Amino acid sequence: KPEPTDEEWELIKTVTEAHVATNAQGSHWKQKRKFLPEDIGQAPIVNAPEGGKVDLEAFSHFTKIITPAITRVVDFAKKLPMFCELPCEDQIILLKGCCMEIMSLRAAVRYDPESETLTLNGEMAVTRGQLKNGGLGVVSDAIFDLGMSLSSFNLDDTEVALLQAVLLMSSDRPGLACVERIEKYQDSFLLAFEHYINYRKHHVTHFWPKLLMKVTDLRMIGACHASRFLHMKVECPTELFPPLFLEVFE
Ligand SMILES: CC(C)c1cc(Oc2c(Cl)cc(CC(=O)O)cc2Cl)ccc1O
Repeated sequence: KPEPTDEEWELIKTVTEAHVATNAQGSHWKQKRKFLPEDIGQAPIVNAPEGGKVDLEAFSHFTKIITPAITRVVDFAKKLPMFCELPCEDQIILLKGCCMEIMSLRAAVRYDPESETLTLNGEMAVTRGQLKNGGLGVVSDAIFDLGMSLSSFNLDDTEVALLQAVLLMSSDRPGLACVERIEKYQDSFLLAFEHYINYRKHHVTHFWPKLLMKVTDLRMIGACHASRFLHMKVECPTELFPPLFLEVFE
């Protein structure tokens, strides 16, 4: 099992630092996180159909921190030379495509089995029901389920950073111009990722193949979020949507 080459180690240092610099982790999250009051997201009438409705109050707090979350995803990408040398038209398509896949991953790795909450933007700990009622619906469940199964993977800033790069460099997005050049960058990351996996020597058989399944989960989530955004537009007032939010998922 080949370990990373010299060139791969340099790339690895590039993504890892890119991720860390944009992951709102100056201080460990488990300490800076404030819990969103239990009241928020709580349904007063228990027997009233939930359907696909949205808690406006909860939705309100979420949109207030979604913009800085979206920006860090942009800043992360803009720290990778491979990405910056892609046409601006491709940079847009790629960002609108992986934004939620990377954000969901970033939330999932910050899952706390104790309180059973996800820490968003590195400071807001929410429960499954809060994020579910607040707008995401089933997508909330998808992310929590992912966070539950990621705990044993013990992913470091590098493994998480490489996962983001793989998600970012997806050439299957519609309208992309440099499909080949993007697919190549993705191969370069996948390769460095696997080699780094051999270097880490995790005590779990078929760790790489199990990791790739998680990558498929995030792509399913990001796509499900797309259809979910449309619904939010119907259930929630247009004034509550930040211009950055609209731009990335419109
Ligand atoms: C309810 C709606 C506004 C909404 C919330 C939402 O929750 C999140 C937020 Cl704010 C931030 C992150 C990433 C991070 O922790 O940096 C990750 C996640 Cl999952 C994602 C998409 C959405 O459309």
